[PDB]
Amino acid sequence: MPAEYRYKIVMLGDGAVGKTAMTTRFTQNFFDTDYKRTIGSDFAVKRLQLDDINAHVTLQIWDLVRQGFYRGARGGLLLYDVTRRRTFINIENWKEEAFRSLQKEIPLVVVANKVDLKDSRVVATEEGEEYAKNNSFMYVESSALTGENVEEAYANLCRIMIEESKDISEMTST
Amino acid sequence: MPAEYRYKIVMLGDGAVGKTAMTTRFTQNFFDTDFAVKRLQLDDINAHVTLQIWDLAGQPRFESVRQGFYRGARGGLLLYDVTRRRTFINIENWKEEAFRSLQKEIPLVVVANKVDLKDSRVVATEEGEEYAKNNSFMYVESSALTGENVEEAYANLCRIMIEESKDISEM
Ligand SMILES: Nc1nc2c(ncn2[C@@H]2O[C@H](COP(=O)(O)OP(=O)(O)O)[C@@H](O)[C@H]2O)c(=O)[nH]1
Ligand SMILES: Nc1nc2c(ncn2[C@@H]2O[C@H](COP(=O)(O)OP(=O)(O)O)[C@@H](O)[C@H]2O)c(=O)[nH]1
Ligand SMILES: [Mg+2]
Ligand SMILES: [Mg+2]
Repeated sequence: MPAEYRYKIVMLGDGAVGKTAMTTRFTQNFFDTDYKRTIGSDFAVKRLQLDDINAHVTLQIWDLVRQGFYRGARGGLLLYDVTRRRTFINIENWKEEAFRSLQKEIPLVVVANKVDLKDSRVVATEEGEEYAKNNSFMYVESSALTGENVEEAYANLCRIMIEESKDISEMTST
Repeated sequence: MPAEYRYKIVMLGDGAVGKTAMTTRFTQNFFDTDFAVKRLQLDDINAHVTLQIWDLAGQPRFESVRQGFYRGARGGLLLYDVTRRRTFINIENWKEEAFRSLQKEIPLVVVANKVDLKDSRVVATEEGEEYAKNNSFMYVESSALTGENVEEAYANLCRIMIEESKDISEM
């Protein structure tokens, strides 16, 4: 039987960067320009199997008060829109907000979203890689529209959170 | 006021992976087959750093909690020898000894050392990248012998520790 893990994660980033679209792509495996997100739902749920380690993860994916939004989160995706430089500048403010609300660091994966929009891209790959490296975060280029690397971003975060759970088990078992 | 930081870091990994050689290349700019202090500047952010670089003498066995060695550490380099698979298998055990001893996670940079030994290499780049990614660690391929990426490994660790210091100040 697989090992079982459960985590709440948060989607972070400025408005219109694709937080809802990425969550819909991951949980419902489609994209719709006219998707209507409803106010009557704090989070989506995904159950994910990781073959490499025979582990099953149940995720609650929260997407925008602030205190309740962050409370209990064990990880997050930190998104920007590669076509809008202001959304990239603001990822640091989102990281700081999350860490201040939780009073601890949690793992974040930096997600450069909308990479399918090649002709209007303004934030270069190397800029995002550098920001992530400076914070020891992983970096993923994604498109909710095409699906490119969307599952990969969430799976990467899941593996990090599992390794942290294991670390904590060892610390409590000395 | 100009930003000054001081960190204790640990060099981790099995015997003969190159912990001393990497530190000697970094602090003294040489390699010879026969704690340490470093001052460095991260000029991109105009940050001055003082490092105290600790490493274990000999080849000690793993301990549930290792007294003294880890106390006060804020980061480390986790080294293996790309020509010896056992040293790669053991990096997880060193990571856990540090975390058990500190009762917290600290940032580690995974360092695949001795990459100059191309014909004898047995641990592939992708294997190290995967291990690092699973823990949200950065990954560097280095050689104390040539000097390749030695400065970069320590500099990246310093920047991570600085960002964590700033996180703590914000929190
Ligand atoms: N081309 C493209 N459009 C996207 C992508 N992700 C989101 N969008 C569009 O960008 C707009 C904002 O997305 P939304 O999910 O509402 O962003 P949120 O405000 O961060 O939740 C919508 O028109 C989406 O259809 C993407 O990867 N590629
Ligand atoms: N070819 C090569 N040899 C190395 C390198 N780093 C260390 N060595 C050699 O490997 C042996 C062990 O290195 P040492 O610094 O004593 O490892 P430690 O036990 O981890 O401190 C010594 O003979 C070093 O000269 C490297 O990058 N390339
Ligand atoms: Mg939305
Ligand atoms: Mg030594």
